[PDB]
Amino acid sequence: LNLDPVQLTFYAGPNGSQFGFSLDFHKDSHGRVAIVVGAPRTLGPSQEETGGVFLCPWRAEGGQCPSLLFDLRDETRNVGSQTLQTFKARQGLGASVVSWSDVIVACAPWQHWNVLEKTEEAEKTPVGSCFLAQPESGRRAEYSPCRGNTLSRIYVENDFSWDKRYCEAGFSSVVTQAGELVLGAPGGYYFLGLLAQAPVADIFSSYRPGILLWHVSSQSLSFDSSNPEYFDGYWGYSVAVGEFDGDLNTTEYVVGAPTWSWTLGAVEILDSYYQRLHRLRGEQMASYFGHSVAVTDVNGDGRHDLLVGAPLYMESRADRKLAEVGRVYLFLQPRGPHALGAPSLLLTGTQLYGRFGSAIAPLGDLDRDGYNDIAVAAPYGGPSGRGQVLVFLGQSEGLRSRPSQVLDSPFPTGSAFGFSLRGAVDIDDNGYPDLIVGAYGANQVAVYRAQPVVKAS
Amino acid sequence: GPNICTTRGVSSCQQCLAVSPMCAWCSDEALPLGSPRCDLKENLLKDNCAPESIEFPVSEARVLEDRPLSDKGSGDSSQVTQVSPQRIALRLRPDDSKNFSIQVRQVEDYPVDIYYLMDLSYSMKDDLWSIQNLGTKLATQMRKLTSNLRIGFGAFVDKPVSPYMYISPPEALENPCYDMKTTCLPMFGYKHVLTLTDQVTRFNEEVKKQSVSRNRDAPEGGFDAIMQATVCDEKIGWRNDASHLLVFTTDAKTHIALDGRLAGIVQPNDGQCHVGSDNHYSASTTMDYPSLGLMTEKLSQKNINLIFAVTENVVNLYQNYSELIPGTTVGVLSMDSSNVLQLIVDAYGKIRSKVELEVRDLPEELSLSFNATCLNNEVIPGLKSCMGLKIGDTVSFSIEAKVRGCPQEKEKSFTIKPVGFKDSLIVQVTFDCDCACQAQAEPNSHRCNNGNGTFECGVCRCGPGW
Amino acid sequence: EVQLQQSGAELVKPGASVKLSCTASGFNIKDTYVHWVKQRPEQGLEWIGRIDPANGYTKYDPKFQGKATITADTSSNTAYLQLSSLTSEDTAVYYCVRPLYDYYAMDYWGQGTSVTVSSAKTTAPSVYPLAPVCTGSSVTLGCLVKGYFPEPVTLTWNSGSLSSGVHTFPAVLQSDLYTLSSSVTVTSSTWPSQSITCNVAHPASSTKVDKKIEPR
Amino acid sequence: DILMTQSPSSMSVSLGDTVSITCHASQGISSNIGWLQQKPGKSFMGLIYYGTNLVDGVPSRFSGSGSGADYSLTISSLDSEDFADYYCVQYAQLPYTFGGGTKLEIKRADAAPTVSIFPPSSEQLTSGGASVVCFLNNFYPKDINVKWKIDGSERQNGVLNSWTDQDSKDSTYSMSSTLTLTKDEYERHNSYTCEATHKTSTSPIVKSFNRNEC
Ligand SMILES: *[C@@H]1O[C@H](CO)[C@@H](O[C@@H]2O[C@H](CO)[C@@H](O[C@@H]3O[C@H](CO)[C@@H](O)[C@H](O)[C@@H]3O)[C@H](O)[C@H]2NC(C)=O)[C@H](O)[C@H]1NC(C)=O
Ligand SMILES: *[C@@H]1O[C@H](CO)[C@@H](O[C@@H]2O[C@H](CO)[C@@H](O)[C@H](O)[C@H]2NC(C)=O)[C@H](O)[C@H]1NC(C)=O
Ligand SMILES: *[C@@H]1O[C@H](CO)[C@@H](O)[C@H](O)[C@H]1NC(C)=O
Ligand SMILES: [Ca+2]
Ligand SMILES: [Ca+2]
Ligand SMILES: [Ca+2]
Ligand SMILES: [Ca+2]
Ligand SMILES: [Ca+2]
Ligand SMILES: [Ca+2]
Ligand SMILES: [Mg+2]
Repeated sequence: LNLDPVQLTFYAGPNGSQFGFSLDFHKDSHGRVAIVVGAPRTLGPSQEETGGVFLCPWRAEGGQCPSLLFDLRDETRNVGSQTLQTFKARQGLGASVVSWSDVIVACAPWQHWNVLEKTEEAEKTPVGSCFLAQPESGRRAEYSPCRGNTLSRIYVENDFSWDKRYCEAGFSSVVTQAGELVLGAPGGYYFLGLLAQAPVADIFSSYRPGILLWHVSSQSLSFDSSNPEYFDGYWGYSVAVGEFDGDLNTTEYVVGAPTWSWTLGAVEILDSYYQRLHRLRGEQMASYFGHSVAVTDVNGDGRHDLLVGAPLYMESRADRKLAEVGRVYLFLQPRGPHALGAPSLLLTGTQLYGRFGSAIAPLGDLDRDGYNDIAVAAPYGGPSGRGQVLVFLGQSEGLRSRPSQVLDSPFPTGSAFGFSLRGAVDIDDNGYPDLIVGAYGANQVAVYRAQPVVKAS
Repeated sequence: GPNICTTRGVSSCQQCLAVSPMCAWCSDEALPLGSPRCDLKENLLKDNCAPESIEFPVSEARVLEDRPLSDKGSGDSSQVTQVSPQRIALRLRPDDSKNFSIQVRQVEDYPVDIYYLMDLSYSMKDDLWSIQNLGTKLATQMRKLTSNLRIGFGAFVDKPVSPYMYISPPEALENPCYDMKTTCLPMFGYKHVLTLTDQVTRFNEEVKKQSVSRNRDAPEGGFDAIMQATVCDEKIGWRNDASHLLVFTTDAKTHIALDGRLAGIVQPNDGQCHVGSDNHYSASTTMDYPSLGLMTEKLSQKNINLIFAVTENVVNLYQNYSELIPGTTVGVLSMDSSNVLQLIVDAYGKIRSKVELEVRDLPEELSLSFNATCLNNEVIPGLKSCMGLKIGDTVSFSIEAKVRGCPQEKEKSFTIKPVGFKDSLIVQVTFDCDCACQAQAEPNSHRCNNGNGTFECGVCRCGPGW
Repeated sequence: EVQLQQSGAELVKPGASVKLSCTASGFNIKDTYVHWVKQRPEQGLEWIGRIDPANGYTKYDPKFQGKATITADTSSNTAYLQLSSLTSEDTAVYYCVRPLYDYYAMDYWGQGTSVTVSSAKTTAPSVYPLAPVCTGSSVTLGCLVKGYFPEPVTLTWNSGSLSSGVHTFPAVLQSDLYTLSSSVTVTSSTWPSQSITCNVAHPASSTKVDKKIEPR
Repeated sequence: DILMTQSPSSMSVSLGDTVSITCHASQGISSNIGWLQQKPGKSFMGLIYYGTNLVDGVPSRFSGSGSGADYSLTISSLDSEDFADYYCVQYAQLPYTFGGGTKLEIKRADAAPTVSIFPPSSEQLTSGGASVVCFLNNFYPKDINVKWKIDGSERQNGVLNSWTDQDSKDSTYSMSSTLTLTKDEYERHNSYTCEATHKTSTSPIVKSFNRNEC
């Protein structure tokens, strides 16, 4: 309703860098809010794309941001009669970024890895990797849970079980309130997908430069499966956390698997041991149900609700025609131990190929009426196809079914405005939470400041 | 008794006609004291209204073009005629309706293009062996149905990029089968091989030279290939006047839009041709797989009938995709493609066993109703499609247009076209809402309150603008 | 808290076999490589091999192929070293080891397991008094413990009473039997004026002889 | 296999000292080296991994450095619990291989050995055997040589030696030497002597006795 679309603030990265591809708010140890921005095609040392991360101080006028530096050099370690190799070219550092406390985690899902041993090898594959920074102290660490030292032939002889070579760890990421980093790795176990978790504190304390293969003992990884419903499900394409079993001591995980079951799609809610508590199935094959997930209580009863995006959903129209517009599903969490039901609300796109539901951001309570609200992106939506973000307000029965406000992309065609979104943080400290919108195709980020409601609704 | 014409108490010839399609108007200067100018054309003449003064439009439908339905689709293509009539003029007065008729033939011996689009990943090696005489065997069987057959061939594996593609050691790039005990081609996304031709031994000989490649994950990149074979018109060689069969053979699941992000590819598919002179799809590594909805739009626009010829382990999968891409056909491919010839012949039959009317550019205020006559001179109300047809059959549809009120524009046209068909019926509509005499009114007439008014069709009308 | 807890001292015969265990406490044996290392006083430290207990895969220094088999059982969180066709040269201390962070390192060690390979039977020790010959203001007596097996023995004077100024030397292997001795130094006004006695206990043979030192 | 030559084999140092143990490898091992400590009669603790990295819990007075084929462990300001054995281990290649080790011992003032000799016991003789014992007690440094003579002529067969570890509270060393003969052979001779050669004196310390006579 009350985001201000007149005086925006723009931040900008290098041309071609895809600055804005991912972003998050970051609070320093004194609570000053900044914006961390991933730019997964930023040029590295060999004038080769490797990705990069920027840490943008808040300023109404926006502008350029300093880099948050990470080591971009390929590494080699000859040890235990093997050769370990990391390959950073085109790794897409900054394809995901998240902030927790005063730490920043930025991931490179396509970082490759190989292990040589005489004439054999593991195979050079994208295991992905994450880079952790504490900007104030300069501390750095890394976490790459799918690196292995097993040779190719061993996987063949063992029928490709527990094969974490194509994980793409860091493809998605999230951090629990207690500080457990949770990485989605949709290539995990031969393209089933897996999750990897470890406390941030333990990642820092167990990491040293140059080791390349090291143990994080408190880490926990999900499981392989022989069930074909999971094959090529990309479980972990998106991830989130929240409270779904009534017990405030345990954190539950929400995992999108947009091609689960021969592309039907699914989203699963799991306990922290990866035991499945509920499964939501997509409605339509190939709609990419689970591309995005969001967790927030929208109807003010204190219980977290789940939103799921299916950006390629095809709506039925006149004369047995189908129109690809995208759809968002709202599931309200019921009182006490009970299955999430059918969806409480379906929000459906209007613009052909607009991809409504491609991203969904909790806004906290934008208009301050006591119900949390959300922003849904349609990166190619709007009447001109340039991208729109739509705001939906919470209320006692769930969400309003018509947007209270629509933000049309201020960028040119192709910017993919809305592809990343983050809300619920008050960046200018005026008592209203604000919204940041990435437009990686234009290498920019737009900040929308929430302002006092003009007339309430 | 005072019908709705008289009771309405209209002020002018225009309002009179708009009352009901049965009303008429008398412009006759010499109409008695208390005589209604708006009444039934019968009651007007019975009340001494000059015949040349009667204004009474009648709704009609006359045919402008009526070329007969062709007996054969062979020959000068085309004044092959499959829909008749193919242009008519409809005249309607306010709130009226008129009916007209359409005939559609599934003409015998129509030209046929068949582009064979083949998965050439490693599990399709034995299939390659089975189809090396498919071109000539297919020509023999299709000759029974058409004297104008062209066939062509293209192949796909998947996007040649990690992690779908093996990228180590260097030898694996040149020969993905290196770490097995053999040799195969470097990976390729989609390559066109043989432009549609009537020289079928070209197909046999190209196919005998083809070979497989090898990639890592089970779903393959065939949707990229369906898109390119669809929008690369000139390169594939689709003909303007033929059935277009696109035969897609695979034994595996398929990649779909938004999968490409596993290879770092986020750019949406642009639906354009990217196959140049080297005949490979050059955007394979830079552009995502196409969505169902975009594939549908291009298949419909280029008029391609897609045939999913797939192995039993993925039949339900493709059958379910088929439901979301209307007009698509599924056949069960054997594990070595040994039965693909019959599958193609049965698909062709099924494709020409339906006639379904589509309406384009219908003015908002016009509504249509359809009655179908299909199998046995047997009418089937409220139906605008026929199924179960054989090549050579003719069907017929009874159509009624109904106009609501009277539009601002008096001339519009629209089209009734069977899906997939070249020919169509153009309906040129004319809305008859005014009176002929209305076009010879007298502004500032001496007869109307002294100039204040306008004299038209016998009465006085307030002029502009009071 | 990571601890590697190895089985007790082993005493076996030439040609027999033995199977040492190493049980993970505070962690899952499956988390890292587990190595086995041999230590002898002369030859020092030698790596035997390792196992990844997750999958059973092993590596060995070729010098140990055929002698050493390393296995593991995640169920009981234990790794094993099995030695076959035992020889005197297999007499040593064996350690299980695992890295801390670095996959390839050798950071945490079990407490060690002594393996002793001998044909000797459990023999009680002979105990001989050692008195001076036939002068200064300090005097030194001794005790000689000869021909026992296996270790250990416990040596004290006047039953732990006399403790300071004592030197008990390590046992050495005479043929297939052990010998150890001990000295003790007092002042001339303490002996022979006061009774000094040697107390040697050999629990293995369940004997506890005592020999008093007498002048000549 | 990769040879790890560790030096020095031992050193006699004092609390507060900064000392360095080196390790040279037969080929470059790019910091794939670990350093280890073993306290007297105890198991091992890891100190350093990958060249320079402290194992959790290890005090920082320990540091490791080096590259290529040459590495060092340095202990600044020696603590009493640092007097122990230290070993390096390379894990650049299988098989892993170890240095020969280094023992830190306590430096103290030289001290000559107190030498003492004992004829065989009555009891032993009646059972048919004869052991003559020499104790060499509380000396420093540890290097010392013992020589037996029977009737003035050196004797080497039948001698068994045992050494103590540095003594906790005086930092000296001791040694025991035993000559075992048959009773029958012991009686063929009269003189029995043991001579201790130490750095403290250019002349051997000599102790004797005559059989029968006394
Ligand atoms: C292709 O589409 C068909 C039709 O939608 C899919 O079959 C349907 O799938 C679900 C699969 O579990 C079946 O419903 C399930 O079992 C019972 C229903 O009786 C109940 O527990 C739930 O409704 C549950 O979801 C359903 O019976 C079945 N329908 C038909 C017509 O067979 C099929 O799985 C799709 N195949 C692929 C590979 O995409
Ligand atoms: C489709 O068929 C219906 C009859 O099934 C036609 O409408 C009927 O016309 C007769 C004329 O005598 C009426 O008696 C019926 O009441 C009508 N049926 C209705 C209104 O349900 C209709 O003409 C046909 N449509 C077209 C376009 O030809
Ligand atoms: C209109 O329909 C009637 C019967 O409903 C039929 O008799 C007549 O021939 C039709 N006229 C046209 C133009 O086809
Ligand atoms: Ca919980
Ligand atoms: Ca709720
Ligand atoms: Ca609100
Ligand atoms: Ca604000
Ligand atoms: Ca086959
Ligand atoms: Ca594939
Ligand atoms: Mg395949």
